[PDB]
Amino acid sequence: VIDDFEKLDIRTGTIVKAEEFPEARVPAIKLVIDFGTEIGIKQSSAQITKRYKPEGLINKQVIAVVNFPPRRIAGFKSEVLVLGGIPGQGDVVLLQPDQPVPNGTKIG
Amino acid sequence: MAVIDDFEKLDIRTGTIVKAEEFPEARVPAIKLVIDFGTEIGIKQSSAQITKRYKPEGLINKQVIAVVNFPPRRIAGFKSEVLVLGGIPGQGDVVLLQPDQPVPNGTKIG
Repeated sequence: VIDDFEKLDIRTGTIVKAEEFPEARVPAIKLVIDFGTEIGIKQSSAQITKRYKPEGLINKQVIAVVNFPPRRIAGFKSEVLVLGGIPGQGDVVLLQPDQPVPNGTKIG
Repeated sequence: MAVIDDFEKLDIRTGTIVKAEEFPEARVPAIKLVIDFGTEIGIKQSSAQITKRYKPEGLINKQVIAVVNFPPRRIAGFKSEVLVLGGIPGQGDVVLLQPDQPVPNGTKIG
């Protein structure tokens, strides 16, 4: 199962913009995330409306799989899969590092 | 695509550190962890290379994130049954992942 894990590119990023996605059928927040200079500035549509509001996400470090294939949600290109614990259906508790790390830090 | 299927093979969960001990005997210094992953998975052991930033007394009751279906690895006489995840910002350095809010032990990551 090591090689399954090593194929993934799991990285830290900081949210720099967040917006409710009212055009979407399933409630979501559009995220712009700084993954540092090399991975770059990336987008994500995240179903995190239960616990979070846009203003409270700005400047938050998050953990994402950055080598997933992208997917367009009602016009919006979602490039990165932001990870969370799922305590219940439609519930997400975002993962974070327990203290600040540089954007684009590799998870292992 | 293959990357999706590889991720879907992983069983990533939250658990609480209930025991912690310094592990200087390991090839790279480590801390031995005993983690409660809830009723189904139960109690699991892990060795983590986290001596730079953490001390055992400060790890007790901490929620961590681990791949629980990682096969066991054996380090200096000690059976590490799960892979505890952290950011690796530098040589020898680890920053532990955590949920940003408390969740039940065994909560699945996705």
